Amino acid sequence: PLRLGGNGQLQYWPFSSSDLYNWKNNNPSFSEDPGKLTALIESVLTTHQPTWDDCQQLLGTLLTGEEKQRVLLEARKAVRGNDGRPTQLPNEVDAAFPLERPDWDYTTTEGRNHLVLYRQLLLAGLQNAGR
Amino acid sequence: PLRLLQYWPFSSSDLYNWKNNNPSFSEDPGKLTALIESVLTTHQPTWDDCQQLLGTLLTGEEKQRVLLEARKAVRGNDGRPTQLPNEVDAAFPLERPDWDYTTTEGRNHLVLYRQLLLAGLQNAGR
Amino acid sequence: PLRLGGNGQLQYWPFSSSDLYNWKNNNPSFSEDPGKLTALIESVLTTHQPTWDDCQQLLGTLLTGEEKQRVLLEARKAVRGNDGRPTQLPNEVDAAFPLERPDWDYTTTEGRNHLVLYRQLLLAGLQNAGR
Amino acid sequence: PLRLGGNGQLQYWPFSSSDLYNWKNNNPSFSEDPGKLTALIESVLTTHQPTWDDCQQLLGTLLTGEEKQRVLLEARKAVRGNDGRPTQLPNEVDAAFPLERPDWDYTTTEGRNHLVLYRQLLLAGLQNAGR
Amino acid sequence: PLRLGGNGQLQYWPFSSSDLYNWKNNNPSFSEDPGKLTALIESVLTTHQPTWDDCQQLLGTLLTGEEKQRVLLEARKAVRGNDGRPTQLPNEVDAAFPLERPDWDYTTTEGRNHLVLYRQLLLAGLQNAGR
Amino acid sequence: PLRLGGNGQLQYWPFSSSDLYNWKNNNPSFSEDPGKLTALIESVLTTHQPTWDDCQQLLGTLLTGEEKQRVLLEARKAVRGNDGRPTQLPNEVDAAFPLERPDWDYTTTEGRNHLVLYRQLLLAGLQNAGRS
Repeated sequence: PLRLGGNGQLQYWPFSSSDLYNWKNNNPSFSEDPGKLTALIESVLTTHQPTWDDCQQLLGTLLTGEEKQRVLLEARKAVRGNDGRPTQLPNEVDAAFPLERPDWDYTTTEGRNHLVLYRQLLLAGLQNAGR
Repeated sequence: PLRLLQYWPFSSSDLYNWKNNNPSFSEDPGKLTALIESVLTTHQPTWDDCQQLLGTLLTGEEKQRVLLEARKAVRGNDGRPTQLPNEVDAAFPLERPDWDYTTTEGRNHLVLYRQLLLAGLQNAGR
Repeated sequence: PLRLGGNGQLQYWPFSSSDLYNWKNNNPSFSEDPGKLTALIESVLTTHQPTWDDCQQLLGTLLTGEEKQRVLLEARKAVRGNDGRPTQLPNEVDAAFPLERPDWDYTTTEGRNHLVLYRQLLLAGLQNAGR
Repeated sequence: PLRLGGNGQLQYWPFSSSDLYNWKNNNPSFSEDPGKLTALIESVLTTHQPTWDDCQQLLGTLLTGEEKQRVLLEARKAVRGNDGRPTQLPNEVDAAFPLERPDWDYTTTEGRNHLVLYRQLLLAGLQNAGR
Repeated sequence: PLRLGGNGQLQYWPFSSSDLYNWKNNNPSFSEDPGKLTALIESVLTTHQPTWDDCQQLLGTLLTGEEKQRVLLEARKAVRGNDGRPTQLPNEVDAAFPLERPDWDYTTTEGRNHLVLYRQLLLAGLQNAGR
Repeated sequence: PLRLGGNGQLQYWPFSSSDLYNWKNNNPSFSEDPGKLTALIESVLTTHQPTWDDCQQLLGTLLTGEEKQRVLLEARKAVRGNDGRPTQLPNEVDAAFPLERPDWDYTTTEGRNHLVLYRQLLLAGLQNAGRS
């Protein structure tokens, strides 16, 4: 998670495991009730302001391996180009929703915006994967 | 949660203890209502915090009623009731507002949001 | 709860839900044996230095609404006039022990003193409803 | 508890109920075997640097009322005067081991000395009541 | 664990035993499903930025003795020279993946770089011991 | 435990009982498998930078008094004098490995070094108590 510390600089702290496992146990799977976990992951995408890595923990914990692969397939299928329009160009798809840890520096506008896009794209991945 | 002015998300232990230690809102709306009401003051929740409070302690049916009721308690600046759609949406949005908790305008928007949500919890346990 | 920080300014933090239910689960109900939960609350009224709102949660969690109602009544019964006598003067009973949230400012002399009196009064109320 | 804050001033924070209840639940009762809770209390008295209130909380949670009174009586019996001898002068007994909340001030030397003394006596108390 | 502190220097805090035991209990062992613990350790290695000692705790808790020595062997079989190629030169292997506490200072490029490298080699180890 | 706060100076916080009871319940006793608990204690010794008191709590919680006795003798049995050699001169043994709470200020240099030393002897003690 990211938040402001008592100096107005963003500050990282990892998820506590308690929260992640609570979230798991107190909800049905993704397949039995996909909009339950989606509602939750979605709220958390804002409240906890998670990084790329934070998202991998969220996803890895709350989803089965192939629940997760669908989610990413779909997040990636939803990428848009500069032009506002869909793109499936491999390099733009990877730049918006990379599968391997990117180098987004969360203290710059570029990294923060990349993160904003990432979560939006993840969310759309969960929504599409569900329906 | 907010406190003096700093943000921190709810602990999930706290949201599930609250669920586990009370009955459903339908069995006993005055229970969860007194809890939420209090948490509205003590944890100074943001719109998203409110979403997790409601989403965790209410079934979808109940949340939707509560929300419907909060929205039909909305009032203009003269104190009189209103359902002009942009008046409602400004006071109790269903989608994420851009309220800034460091200012007057956002702080006020949040105090109003909590009041209405409570209005909505009261009127939906009847 | 209230306390001075790592650099000293009297600050606020909510009760942790764990503390409120641990207190509930390790003692008998108020009725069963009132001395336990009175002895407990007494302590917490000092170590945690609760706000008015903190006290509501405290009583809401540990007491049945019936019991709470008794206690609020006795806390009111115990309010004294400048003359040191019982006073049921409706406004007198409410300056000292408001049933509805007062805007006592904890960062100032009158608030902190209202707080003090509230807790004494509350403790008075707990014992009395035990007697 | 008390500890050395960043500003170099001692800083108060309440016990966590999970600490106290864990202490109770992982040890036999004082009457059933007094070394165990004595050794625990003795340690906690230094690591957590408890105020007078905190000790009330400790002793309250971990001992029955009738074990507490035995321990508090023994602690008083262990009071000593400026001449190194027992003293049962009540003003002397009550200055070293009060039964009613004192206003020792942990930010000052003499408050700090009183707290050191109180803690030593409380131990003496627990030790002799066990023997 | 380490993270960027309010002062702009890194800052250390040890693992909560809850995170480690929760990580143990909500997964298959390394042998049952080596890829599931690997994905977890890999993530934690980024999110928690563990020191050398941290990893010793991570590994000790999450793996048997057998599994740990296999991972430690492979981690050491993946060390590279200053030319980018494999090396079995003891001084180079030890320097990159020591079996005993180094003194890497994370307040310097030299120490941070050794932490990055050590983590990378540990991951390579898990992945290779796992296959 | 001791660590630097994000303000940057060496601050104290007590062990939480959860870690202590979790360390106890997820390992065997010292007598059944002294390696596991020694490995844990050794680790915690560096990660938690325990004060002298922290150590007593640590040892007391995880070891029987009998075990703790053994460990403390062996630790004392391993003190070294200022030349770098085994000393059993009682003033030197009590300076390095005090059986009674010593007057060590973790915000001072000599305080910190006394701890570093104390912890190393403590480990020698667990190890050596271990073997037997």
